[PDB]
Amino acid sequence: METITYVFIFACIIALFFFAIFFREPPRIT
Amino acid sequence: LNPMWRQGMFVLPFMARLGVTGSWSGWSITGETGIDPGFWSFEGVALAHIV
Amino acid sequence: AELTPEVLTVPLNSEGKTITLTEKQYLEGKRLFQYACASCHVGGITKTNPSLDLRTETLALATPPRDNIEGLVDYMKNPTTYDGEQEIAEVHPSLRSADIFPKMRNLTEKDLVAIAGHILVEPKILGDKWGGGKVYY
Amino acid sequence: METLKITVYIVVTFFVLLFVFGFLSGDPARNPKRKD
Amino acid sequence: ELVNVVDEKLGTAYGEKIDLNNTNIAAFIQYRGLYPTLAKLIVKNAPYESVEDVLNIPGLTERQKQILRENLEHFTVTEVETALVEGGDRYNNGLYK
Amino acid sequence: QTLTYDDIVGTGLANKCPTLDDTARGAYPIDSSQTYRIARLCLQPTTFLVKEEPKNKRQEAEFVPTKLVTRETTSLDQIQGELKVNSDGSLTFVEEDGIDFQPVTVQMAGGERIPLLFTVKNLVASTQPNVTSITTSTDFKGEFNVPSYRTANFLDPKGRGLASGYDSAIALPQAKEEELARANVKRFSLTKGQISLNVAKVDGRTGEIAGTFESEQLSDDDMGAHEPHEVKIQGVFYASIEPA
Amino acid sequence: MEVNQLGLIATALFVLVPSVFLIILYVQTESQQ
Amino acid sequence: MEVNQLGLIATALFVLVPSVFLIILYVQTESQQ
Amino acid sequence: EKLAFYDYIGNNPAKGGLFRTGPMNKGDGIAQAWKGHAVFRNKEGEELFVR
Amino acid sequence: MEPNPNRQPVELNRTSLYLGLLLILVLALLFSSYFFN
Amino acid sequence: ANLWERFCNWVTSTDNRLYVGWFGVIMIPTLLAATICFVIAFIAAPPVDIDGIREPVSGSLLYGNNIITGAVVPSSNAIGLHFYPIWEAASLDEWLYNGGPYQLIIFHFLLGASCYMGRQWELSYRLGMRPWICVAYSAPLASAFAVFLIYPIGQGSFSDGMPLGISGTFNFMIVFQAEHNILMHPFHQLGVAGVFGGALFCAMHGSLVTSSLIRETTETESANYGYKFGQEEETYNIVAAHGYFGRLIFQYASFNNSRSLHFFLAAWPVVGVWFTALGISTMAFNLNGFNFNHSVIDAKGNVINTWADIINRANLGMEVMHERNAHNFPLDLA
Ligand code: CLA
Ligand code: CLA
Ligand code: CLA
Ligand code: CLA
Ligand SMILES: C=Cc1c(C)c2cc3nc(c4c5[nH]c(cc6nc(cc1[nH]2)C(C)=C6CC)c(C)c5C(=O)[C@@H]4C(=O)OC)[C@@H](CCC(=O)OC/C=C(\C)CCC[C@H](C)CCC[C@H](C)CCCC(C)C)[C@@H]3C
Ligand SMILES: CC(C)=CCC/C(C)=C/CC/C(C)=C/CC/C(C)=C/CC/C(C)=C/CC/C(C)=C/CC/C(C)=C/CC/C(C)=C/CC/C(C)=C/CC1=CC(=O)C(C)=C(C)C1=O
Ligand SMILES: CCCCCCCCCCCCCCCC(=O)OC[C@H](CO[C@@H]1O[C@H](CS(=O)(=O)O)[C@@H](O)[C@H](O)[C@H]1O)OC(=O)CCCCCCCCCCCCCCC
Ligand SMILES: CCCCCCCCCCCCCCCC(=O)OC[C@H](COP(=O)(O)OC[C@@H](O)CO)OC(=O)CCCCCCCCCCCCCCC
Ligand code: HEC
Ligand SMILES: CC1=C(/C=C/C(C)=C/C=C/C(C)=C/C=C/C=C(C)/C=C/C=C(C)/C=C/C2=C(C)CCCC2(C)C)C(C)(C)CCC1
Ligand code: OEX
Ligand SMILES: [Cl-]
Ligand SMILES: [Cl-]
Ligand SMILES: [Fe+2]
Repeated sequence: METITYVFIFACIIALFFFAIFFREPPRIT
Repeated sequence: LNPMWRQGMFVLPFMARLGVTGSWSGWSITGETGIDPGFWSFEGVALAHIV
Repeated sequence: AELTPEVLTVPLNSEGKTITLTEKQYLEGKRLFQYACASCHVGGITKTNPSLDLRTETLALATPPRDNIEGLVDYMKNPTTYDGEQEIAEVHPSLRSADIFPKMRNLTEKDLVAIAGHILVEPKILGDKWGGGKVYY
Repeated sequence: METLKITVYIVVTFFVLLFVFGFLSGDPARNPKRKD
Repeated sequence: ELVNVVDEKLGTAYGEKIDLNNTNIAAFIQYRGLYPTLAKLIVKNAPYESVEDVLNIPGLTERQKQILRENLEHFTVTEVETALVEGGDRYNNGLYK
Repeated sequence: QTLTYDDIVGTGLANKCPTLDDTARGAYPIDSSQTYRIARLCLQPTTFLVKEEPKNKRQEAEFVPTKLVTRETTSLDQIQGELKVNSDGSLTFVEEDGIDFQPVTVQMAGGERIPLLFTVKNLVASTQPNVTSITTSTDFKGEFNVPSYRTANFLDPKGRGLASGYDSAIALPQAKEEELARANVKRFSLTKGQISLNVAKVDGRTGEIAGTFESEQLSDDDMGAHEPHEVKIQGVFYASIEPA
Repeated sequence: MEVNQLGLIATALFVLVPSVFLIILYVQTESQQ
Repeated sequence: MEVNQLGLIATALFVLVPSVFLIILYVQTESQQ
Repeated sequence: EKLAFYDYIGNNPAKGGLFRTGPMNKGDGIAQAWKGHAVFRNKEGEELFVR
Repeated sequence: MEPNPNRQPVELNRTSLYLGLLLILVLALLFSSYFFN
Repeated sequence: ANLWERFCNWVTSTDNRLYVGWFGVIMIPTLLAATICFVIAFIAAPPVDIDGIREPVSGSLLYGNNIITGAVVPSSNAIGLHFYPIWEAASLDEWLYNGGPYQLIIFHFLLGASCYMGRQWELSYRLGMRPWICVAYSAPLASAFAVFLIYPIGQGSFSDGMPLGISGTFNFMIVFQAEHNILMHPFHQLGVAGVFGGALFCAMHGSLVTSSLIRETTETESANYGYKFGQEEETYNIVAAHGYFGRLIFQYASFNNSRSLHFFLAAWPVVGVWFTALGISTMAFNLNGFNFNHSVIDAKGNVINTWADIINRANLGMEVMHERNAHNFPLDLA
């Protein structure tokens, strides 16, 4: 149960990277 | 006396039904050691579904 | 504590004669020990053979005895094994081998007894640190 | 193992040639600026 | 019933004197005239039935026969222990300073 | 003329025993009145077969092939010994010195790694009675000692050892010590093994022989921590005998 | 390994509880104007 | 009693997962208009 | 032993429970060996069969 | 990028919240005994 | 035009979400190879004999580790500095037993990490920027070069490099202290002043700017909404911050110039970490820290211990215990 718990958290942090980059809030100028 | 259906294996028999029987670790579900299943082993088809 | 003449007094040879050292001979006998011996005999041990030391008790039961001046001077002229059966001047620094150990061409008679004095006075100071090794550092 | 060795030697050679001929393809002229 | 064989041997004469059948060669340094010449012969001709059997080693000079005779009081023999003679441990048991 | 050290470094031939031509099928005269020795004895293992092992007590189980992970470090070489002529014409080889041991770790199906000490220490091997010459039908059958895979100064991950280290599980100070007795008290093993040396190629001119061998022995028991595995080693050998 | 039995539910709730707190606040912000 | 070891986390997630699904929908609804 | 392992009710797929989770080995245990075929006799010496 | 013509907001009023929480809770109160077993 | 010209325009395109570039042609495959192998090794790699004494060390999660203790174990001491790719082992099982994956990871990593530094110059050149951001990144990069290659080179084996794990790094720091006394070496001391002052100057500059924001929001909303992306105005009063910090110390101990200030913030930690990288790279060739053991001695000859002699005691404890079976001789010279 431990090994599944560590890799599951690791996978969420990697999935969090994909959204924080390609689905960020666009910075716009004015 | 301890086959796959005594251990609650669900997808393992479906892989064995269509010809995937060996593992990269060197064992076979028939009991034969010294085999070389190539890439299409249990670990290979699992990685193939992950990739 | 001071560097007293009592501490600087060591046996001369086997009959029980004593010779007292000045502070001059102890320091240069310590400098000349670092010069020609400390690479193998730092702290009183032997790097190339830890089975032997330079503690006085060890030098006492050597054959011939070396817990005195004249014995140590003889060992630096013609070294022997721990029992005296072999002569190891071909693998140990000495004046008989000053051709193959160039650091022994400097030392004369006065220098060799100064080193011998330091080997006998220092264990009366550090105690077990002399010839003890890393356990007593 | 020898088959794998040849593949890596080809893959590595392919990417290092893209690197050398990439900079040689007029790199200093690729700037938002004066182009010469 | 699992006993440490080295600890058990310490409760014998091995833990009191120089055991001619097990003790490392670096123990003949304690007394005068045993190291290195005679020490090499004692380990080479081991094991011995009794301590006096060390006096019949081939080629002993008339007098190294005698330095022995002055050091029998520090000699003993026990049963040869395997974990103590294997690996050449009687010549280098991993203990330096 | 052949090779130097710079011609073999890194090639792997340093791990291989010498060989003889297929045309070396002669016979070595053995004089019953002379002394003889084995100047060099070399054994190169080519196959490692390990036991298998539990569970159902059905049949006498069979050696499965295993797979080496310690690379080219498994061969024995430069072993010398005295070759006797016994009163019944047979010849006994008595081992004396040489590189007669190599720690070997093989892996089998499932991932389990089997450490072992492939050795021929204190080997005595005799032939059949009345050997008037070393022919291509001669064969030696011997017996050797297998000391523990690790000596007495070795320590486990938690510091416990035989001639040194702790004598308890210090990490669990107030735990029960009885179930931990097997792992706390180290035990030095000493078993025996059997080997058959079958000569196949004989050069009665120079005194060199070659052939195959098959030995059986136990594996590492981890100083009494677990049951050892039976192993069967196969390979070829090379030996040069000499009048002393 | 003999690990703690409550460690699984300890990690699971340690992740879940503050996660949904931020998720609720975000979805209710984008639904505004 | 010797219960199932995962019955605790199975029950905890049986409640938590669909509860916060409905909480997320309600809070974002009240925040509209 | 493979044939005797089939003729035995613990492998019947109609002996489980809806909330009896896990493999079959969690139930009766991990099969080790066939103890043998039992033969029952009374005092007269005739063979009896268990229902 | 042009917005998508096919999206509509989602609602959940307070009554459906109480109904949903109720159903979820007693469903858990009923099955918890069988999960523990 | 031709396809090669069109390809060169795409590699150097400033409109990509993630810039590729000619350094990126090498960086992407080398990094992707290193992480994919690292993730798989950290989870399911079998034990590794690092010290070459047939004593494997478990390092993966499936073999009884957690995130704190798990590690990718360095290659065997029997290999030393020898190149050990997959095709030099008779199989994968032999490759995993001798610490094969460790070499493949650190090699593909250091390669991609260096191209990452050049990639910083490349995009700076295409955007009209000054080029010296890569120079600041050279300090952490040279640090990775020291503990992964420069030190195994000077000692002669990759088994002595820093493991790829949390507890593995702790094992690298303790042994490095017992054999080199890194704490008494000035370069590590300069490295501590760089990281302590780096965090000090980070908290300071961050506080003083957040102490003098122009008031442009209410109390109900966040202060960050007083700044908008791309505005020409500076959202904090610089001379107001100079008037505060110049009175805490004295007027001339404060930076009135913004460019001189951010240079100091970049200079201090970079050259400081440069030294602690050079400290590891020099102690690799066994030029260790200051040795003051038994350096104070009384009028007779008794050793008057100092705090340095106590450090020598703790060092002796680590040295006599590390790699408890790898040594057969009284000196550990590598
Ligand atoms: C087709 C689906 C299917 C099937 C037949 C199996 C079959 C099996 N799996 Mg698998 N499994 C599946 C999908 C499936 N699996 C999926 C999708 C996952 C991912 C989570 C897993 C993960 C998994 C693990 C991790 C393990 C198994 C194991 C097992 C074995 C034991 C199963 C057991 O104890 O049942 C138990 C079944 C129940 C207790 C039934 C629960 C019924 C629910 C609670 C009803 C819900 C009612 C509903 C809420 C009411 C609605 C009300 C209305 C108003 C809406 C068996 C061989 C085990 C095994 O043998 O390992 C080798 C094991 O360790 N499975
Ligand atoms: C950017 C691409 C790239 C690069 C540079 C590397 C680099 C490397 N890999 Mg990797 N690899 C890659 C992609 C890459 N990899 C990919 C995509 C895969 C997946 C299939 C792999 C799979 C892989 C495996 C499985 C292994 C490696 C290994 C290696 C190492 C040995 C390579 C070798 O022998 O080539 C040598 C190169 C040559 C002989 C080229 C000579 C010919 C050219 C033209 C000369 C030009 C170069 C010259 C020296 C200098 C000019 C440079 C320029 C700046 C001027 C090396 C660190 C091995 C390893 O790490 O072992 C520890 C190993 O086992 N690779
Ligand atoms: C108060 C206590 C204290 C402090 C503050 C320090 C401070 C320091 N020590 Mg010291 N140390 C101490 C006590 C202390 N030490 C003690 C008591 C010991 C004895 C046990 C040591 C033994 C010791 C050793 C042996 C070493 C240090 C080193 C260091 C430095 C570590 C920082 C570094 O290398 O960054 C530099 C930055 C890096 C190394 C990171 C590089 C990052 C790369 C380029 C990219 C990685 C990206 C990643 C893989 C993936 C990105 C993720 C993303 C995609 C999300 C620093 C100067 C090390 C040093 O100076 O070497 C350089 C070193 O080797 N210390
Ligand atoms: C009690 C407070 C205290 C003080 C004053 C120091 C001071 C020092 N430590 Mg120490 N340290 C402390 C606690 C302290 N430490 C604690 C609690 C730990 C953990 C147990 C450490 C662990 C530690 C390590 C591991 C190391 C140091 C080192 C240092 C030196 C450099 C640190 C540095 O530049 O920081 C960064 C901060 C700044 C750059 C800001 C400026 C600070 C300076 C020193 C003030 C000088 C002002 C000056 C005297 C006034 C001039 C007036 C006039 C002339 C104009 C310095 C002598 C290093 C060392 O030994 O170097 C020789 C080193 O390697 N420290
Ligand atoms: C231990 C301390 C430490 C770490 C971990 C760290 C980490 C990082 N700093 C970066 C940058 C920087 N750091 C800088 C100054 C400093 N950095 C410092 C200290 C650190 N900096 C210090 C003290 C300074 C002051 C001098 C600068 C100036 C920069 C940058 O410009 C750069 C950046 O962009 O920051 C935002 C990033 C490099 C990105 C990269 O190479 O991607 C490439 C690698 C990728 C994408 C993945 C690699 C994954 C590899 C293959 C994993 C396997 C191999 C690993 C080495 C495994 C080891 C891990 C174990 C030890 C647990 C990264 C987030
Ligand atoms: C009981 C009795 C006798 C009572 C009498 C009491 C009494 C009042 C007596 C009067 C007599 C009296 C005054 C006696 C004096 C006694 C005395 C001198 C005591 C000694 C005390 C003492 C040792 C003090 C220590 C001195 C000290 C604090 C030194 C600091 C040194 C130091 C490194 C300073 C930092 C310098 C510096 C270059 C920092 C840069 C950091 C930096 C990048 C900050 C970022 C930053 C900077 C900016 O600049 C601005 C702008 C912004 C934006 C910004 O980000
Ligand atoms: C016996 C000894 C014999 C001599 C030996 C000499 C040895 C070498 C001496 C070194 C001299 C180098 C001078 C450098 C000047 C310079 O950099 O100017 C560049 C700028 C220009 O200043 C700005 O300059 C502007 C004017 S101008 O640019 O200079 O024209 C001005 O507008 C502004 O006020 C001003 O701030 O300087 C600064 O902004 C001030 C901060 C400089 C501090 C640098 C810190 C570097 C870290 C040190 C490493 C230790 C810490 C890390 C380890 C813990
Ligand atoms: C509401 C505050 C709660 C603070 C609690 C944190 C205590 C931490 C210890 C002290 C460090 C103090 C340094 C403060 C630094 C400081 O100066 O703060 C000041 C800041 C408020 O400052 P301003 O209002 O000026 O903020 C300006 C903002 O616009 C930020 O730019 O407070 C916060 O941001 C608090 C953030 C705490 C964030 C911590 C996250 C907590 C996560 C906990 C995870 C829980 C797991 C749950 C398990 C179920
Ligand atoms: C390098 C190795 C050296 C050097 C440079 C010196 N000595 Fe020593 N020493 C060395 C060995 C290997 C041995 C033992 C040899 C053996 O017993 O077979 C010794 C022994 C001594 C002894 C006798 C110790 C004893 O009997 O217990 C003495 C007194 C001695 N050495 C002194 C000495 C001096 C004065 C030296 C330089 C001035 C010197 N040695 C150099 C190894 C080495
Ligand atoms: C074309 C191109 C490109 C792209 C590229 C790419 C995308 C690449 C990728 C690549 C990749 C993606 C690679 C990868 C690699 C990987 C690897 C190299 C891996 C390995 C691994 C291993 C070896 C493992 C092993 C193991 C272990 C460790 C444990 C368990 C068992 C096993 C066996 C599994 C670019 C953009 C630049 C541009 C130019 C052109
Ligand atoms: O390997 Mn890792 O650590 Ca560098 O010293 Mn020598 O070798 Mn081992 O001991 Mn100390
Ligand atoms: Cl260690
Ligand atoms: Cl060694
Ligand atoms: Fe700033």
